[PDB]
Amino acid sequence: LKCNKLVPLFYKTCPAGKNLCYKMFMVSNKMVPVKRGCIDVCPKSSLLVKYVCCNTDRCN
Repeated sequence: LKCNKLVPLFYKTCPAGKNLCYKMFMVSNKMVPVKRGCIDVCPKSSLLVKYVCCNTDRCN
């Protein structure tokens, strides 16, 4: 929740019922979380972008 919305503003609070702290889980070049941050689109898997949601404020 208090969480990296983008990156270099690292960890602070998120509005309302925007629940888990998301991130664009690219595996390929290195594990490169692209965009991190609160929003709500969380689960599924594409391919270049699964997402690793996390409810404990720190995985980001």
